[PDB]
Amino acid sequence: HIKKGDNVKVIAGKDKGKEGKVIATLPKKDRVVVEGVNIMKKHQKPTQLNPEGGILETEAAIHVSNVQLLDPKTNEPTRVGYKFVDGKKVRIAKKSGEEIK
RNA sequence: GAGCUGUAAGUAAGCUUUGAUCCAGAGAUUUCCGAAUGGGGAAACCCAGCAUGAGUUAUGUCAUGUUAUCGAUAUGUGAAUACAUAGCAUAUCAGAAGGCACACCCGGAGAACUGAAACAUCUUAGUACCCGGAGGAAGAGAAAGAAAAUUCGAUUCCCUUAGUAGCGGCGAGCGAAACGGGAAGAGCCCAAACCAACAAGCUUGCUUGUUGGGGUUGUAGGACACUCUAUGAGUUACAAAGGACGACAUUAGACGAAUCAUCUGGAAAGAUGAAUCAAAGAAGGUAAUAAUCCUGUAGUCGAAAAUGUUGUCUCUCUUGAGUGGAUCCUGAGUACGACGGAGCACGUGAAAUUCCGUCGGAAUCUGGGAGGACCAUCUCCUAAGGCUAAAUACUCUCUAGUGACCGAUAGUGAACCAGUACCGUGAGGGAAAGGUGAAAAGCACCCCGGAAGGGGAGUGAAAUAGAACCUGAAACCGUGUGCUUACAAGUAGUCAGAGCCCGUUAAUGGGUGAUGGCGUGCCUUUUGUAGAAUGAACCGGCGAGUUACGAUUUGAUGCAAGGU
RNA sequence: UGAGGGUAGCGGAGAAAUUCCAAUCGAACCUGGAGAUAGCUGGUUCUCUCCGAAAUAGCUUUAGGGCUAGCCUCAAGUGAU
RNA sequence: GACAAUGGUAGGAGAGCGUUCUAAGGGCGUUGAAGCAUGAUCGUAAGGACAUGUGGAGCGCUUAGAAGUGAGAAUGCCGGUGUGAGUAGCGAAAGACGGGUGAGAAUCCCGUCCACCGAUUGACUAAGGUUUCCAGAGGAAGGCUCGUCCGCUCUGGGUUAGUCGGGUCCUAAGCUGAGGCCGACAGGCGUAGGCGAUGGAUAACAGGUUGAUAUUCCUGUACCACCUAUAAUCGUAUC
RNA sequence: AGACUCGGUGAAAUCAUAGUACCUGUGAAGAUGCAGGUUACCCGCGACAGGACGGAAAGACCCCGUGGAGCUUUACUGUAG
Ligand SMILES: [Mg+2]
Ligand SMILES: [Mg+2]
Repeated sequence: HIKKGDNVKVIAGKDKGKEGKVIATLPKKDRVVVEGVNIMKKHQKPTQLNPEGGILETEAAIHVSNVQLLDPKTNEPTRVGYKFVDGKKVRIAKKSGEEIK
């Protein structure tokens, strides 16, 4: 449904109305990671070798039914359908009709 | 069709768009113990034999291969005893054993307390235990039958007959069947009389010994006597047993319609507004309550393959009736009777029909049996050989799905890695356990401390949710404060009431109590309890007239000489 | 007195006491029939309104139990008995 | 609106509140439900609301249905907490001091003096237990107090055989048993052969060493079984 | 040696709520709790044993149950041999 490399649009969250890209999708818990969306402030272990007494800020994963794949030819995040006469499913946006990648 | 390396968190070193992980079918590997099977044993271990093979100049040491016991086909081979037979030595042999679903079924054996208000015949009960046999079901089965009509035409299971006929220290209690309505519904193979061969008789025998042909019943049917047909008919679930070609079902899987913006919020699925799809408003999750966000549902769609169910195509195999009447056949230590027991609903009773142990013991179609002792005529039926599907009883399991069923003392003993800690020499007994948050963002850094544990700062909607982690009751232990008590005899309350400190759901209010009157706790069992008669330390959970099939009366309601 | 063994519950063993057989023996322990049976004891949970008894007779393998009669209760019927 | 009735145990009759669940109609809820806590309120009784606090997502009302439908007692059953009470105990028995160690010492380690067993409270091996043994770090629990200590927790280590005790050797009591003999089934007995040491047979002794092993490891000298080369060889020798 | 004051750890049987006096009476006939009187300021610690019908074991004796069991005989009915 949603994979890494394509834009999204958060529809339901504290950081809604924000585009971005997918970083890494947890497939079992159905959670995706988008940059700049639901960022943390981790109290890191400053006895680690890397830093000197600080607070990390890495993005936190959101569930896959909070992003929605967009093709703004009519300024709209759409849903996905599947067409194939080529031996492999080419992904189709049903609300506009164009072939996306 | 892009992330994966079981719990997996944590790092390490990697693999994958030349399709990895993950899912389904089919083949490969499957150490040692176990029926244990080369011998031994205190299971999971110890000792060997004969063949081929490595190794060493050679023994020691290793790998593969086999070798249990009965049975029954075989080949030998001397039997005590000449012939020859029980013994013995070998080749083979998907032959056998044990495990179970503690369920259902059929046989062998087979109790007790209990009910009878004691108890022995009897009932509990042919039940519980135990032992043997199997099956996907098993058992019964093709009338020596029911029955009294101008009879119908195997068995099995449900409804009714009926708690009626009966049996019963005639006590307690046990308790049918046929008729009638149904679920299901097919019937067939031998033995004998006999004809033909081959090993023993001139033998007298087609009969005996073997093997093929014949032949199956009561309206009496077959040997034998005669003609008139000889290709259509098949089953391998009964009746004899050996293959292909694609239809459909199962174990992976794919597609699958339609919502946008504001208010409160940490977050929209919510209320207020406009839109839409609907053979799809079942259900679950997503930062709260979603027909339209996700996984899906109604509907279509899909098999390289391995089983499974059937259609028709082979292919195997097969004679079908009638009339006659002379002769032969139609299951023998069988049927049945006396003595002793069992079982039929029926307890030796006048006791039929059915099987067991012991002795007696038949008739042969003008025969033999039954119709509840028995006998006589009318009536149905053919005993002493065997094999048979379905309707029926179950559930350790696999897949979809339901519930006026439970919600952590509940429902399984068990939601936690349960028949596990732990108790017992042994068989055997057997509990305790669940919840951070939407997301680990699980408390960086300073400070008292040896550390625990704290208090700030920080993440978070809230840590007064910090792994003693949701809400947090009472008992019981504390710290604070308004009234009060050190001359009094108290089931601790009640009614009358000064003085003091307060100010509610606003009504002739609340807390405290100097002094006066009355007043011997609560249940349970008793003629009668303050009782020195019984029970409870306290607080919290759990903890007892229920359901079924009948009976009778009452209330309702529908019809009413008819109801159902 | 050590070590390895044998006898088992209708039964073993007993220089004999009803003695011992896994801290129990006038007949062991464990699961099953079994939720055995009990005329005998304890227990039996919400509230108000109306009426309100008996502890006697007869028979009992009966005497602290039972059945009918007596006394209470609710509804129908005769209707001053 | 008159006149009437109304103590009550066994027991008969009537009328109601409440709890979980389902069906139908209507409704509140993150501008905060259930649950819990405080209150001076309402009804003839069981019982009903409402007002602030804590709580964080589901719950009541009207009519009818169906019950695992109501707890003060059963020497009731599981869980919690008290009174007895800071009471009875602390499990035979000789300790005293100087030094270190430590946040902390009558208790731990080292030293001197003192006492106790000495046919044993000493030294080796069977039975049984199964890591306890040993060095380095620990102080929450266990130890009848304390603890720096440990038979308790974490990490890393420890058991060497031709000759000792067993097996490749033998048989007692007993056990099992090819054929066989008996028995409703299960199964009981038993001949040849097997199994079975607490017994018979059976070739190695001193000294050294580790933080933990020693007839096992290595120092010096041995011995029994087997195999291969071998020479003096004896020959129907011999097995 | 235990007890007794101090330092360390720290149980148990028992228990309806307790601010828990005596005398002669009454009473289920033996009263801390009732009636009438008399003494009695509030709270501890060491002792003793008259009472709380003191604590522990649903009397252990004796009647009762148409309860159970073991043994016994010329009780009844059976059975191994
Ligand atoms: Mg049977
Ligand atoms: Mg008293």
